[PDB]
Amino acid sequence: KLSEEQQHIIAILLDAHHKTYDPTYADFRDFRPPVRMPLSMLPHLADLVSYSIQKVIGFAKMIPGFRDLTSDDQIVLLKSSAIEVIMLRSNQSFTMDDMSWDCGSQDYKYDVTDVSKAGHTLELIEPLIKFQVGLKKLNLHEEEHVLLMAICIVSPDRPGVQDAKLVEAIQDRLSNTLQTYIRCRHPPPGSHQLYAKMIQKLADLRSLNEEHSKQYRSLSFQPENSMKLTPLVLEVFGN
Amino acid sequence: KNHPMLMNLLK
Ligand SMILES: C=C1[C@H](O)CC(=C/C=C2\CCC[C@]3(C)[C@@H]([C@@H](C)CCCC(C)(C)O)CC[C@@H]23)C[C@H]1O
Repeated sequence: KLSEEQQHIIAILLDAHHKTYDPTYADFRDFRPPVRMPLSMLPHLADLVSYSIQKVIGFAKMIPGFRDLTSDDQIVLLKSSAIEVIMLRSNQSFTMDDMSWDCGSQDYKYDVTDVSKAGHTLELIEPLIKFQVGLKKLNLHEEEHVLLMAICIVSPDRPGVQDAKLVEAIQDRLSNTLQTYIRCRHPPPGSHQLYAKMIQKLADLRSLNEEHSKQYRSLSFQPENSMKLTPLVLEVFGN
Repeated sequence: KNHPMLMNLLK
């Protein structure tokens, strides 16, 4: 079934995720307050994204094999995947009850209008919501969720990757763990075409990444909006 | 490039 190395990888990723994702969202109180009356939600959501990039980095450093990469490739992988992993990890707070990201209180409950109040349009937000729904619908085990984030981060085809054979090798070990996990631990019918549907989510994330990058570039070009960002967001996403 | 913050967080 699952090898000991495969069981090891899952236990580490589970722990890595628990150490970087607080399901009580207690730190949200440190963010600039949400304003729902412009781009009124930009300070709050920029802080949320900035915080989330830090946590995504803390998760990534714990992925078995990620440490063996050069710092340059570590950098390229995190820079290109950061928004995608934020999209993936946000599925935990996302609720199909009202199509929103519910982080524990009405202040920290984010809907379509809040995201648009951060400078984004339906060109991003509609496919984003549709992503979140299709992802929710997979009913992933936490083990599959954390494997999916890790696979997303160690993607050998990201532009600027130097040692791609190594990135592919690290990813393959994660991919094989996920396939084996689905076969051994995920009961049918839930498991039906589950790996192929998870991989399709990774494809959906490329389009979302591209559209986010387009809108972010337009947003951040205005010095008055880029003023509202954080230094980390500027470094990771641009300008 | 230049990513001192990302670099710092990466250890
Ligand atoms: C801790 C978390 C996640 O990391 C992030 C959370 C929600 C995710 C959301 C709701 C707000 C808007 C987000 C961050 C989207 C983002 C495209 C907004 C970009 C904003 C900017 C200005 C950086 O471009 C993607 C996922 C979206 C809540 C909680 O689950």
